[PDB]
Amino acid sequence: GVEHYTYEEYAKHIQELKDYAKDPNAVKDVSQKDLEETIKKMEQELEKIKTEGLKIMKPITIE
Amino acid sequence: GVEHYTYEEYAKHIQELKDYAKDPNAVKDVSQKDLEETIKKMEQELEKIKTEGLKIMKPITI
Repeated sequence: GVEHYTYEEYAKHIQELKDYAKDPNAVKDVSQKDLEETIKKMEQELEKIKTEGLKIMKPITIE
Repeated sequence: GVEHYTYEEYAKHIQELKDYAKDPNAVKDVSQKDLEETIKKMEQELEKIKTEGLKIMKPITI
């Protein structure tokens, strides 16, 4: 199986990204509007995990 | 911070995962078959970086 997020894990990931976007010293390779748009898209995907069983591939770490 | 992978960076990340899968005595909560299936899905996403401009966000850090 492809490693994928749980609703709880993805909700936490989204909150970490929301908190980071508000850090005055946040480093981003996209505009503030693009990041807010991406967070909106992730919130729609989060609800699809609950309502459609959407499998959002989870990153794998090597350590 | 918020950064997206380049094709080269993601290709390197996939190779580092392939190298990891070769020492089964790994320290992760992923089975060998789930790791192989996950790497297959990542190879499809790698091609989308080149053919569709897919933006894959890197883990958020420092």
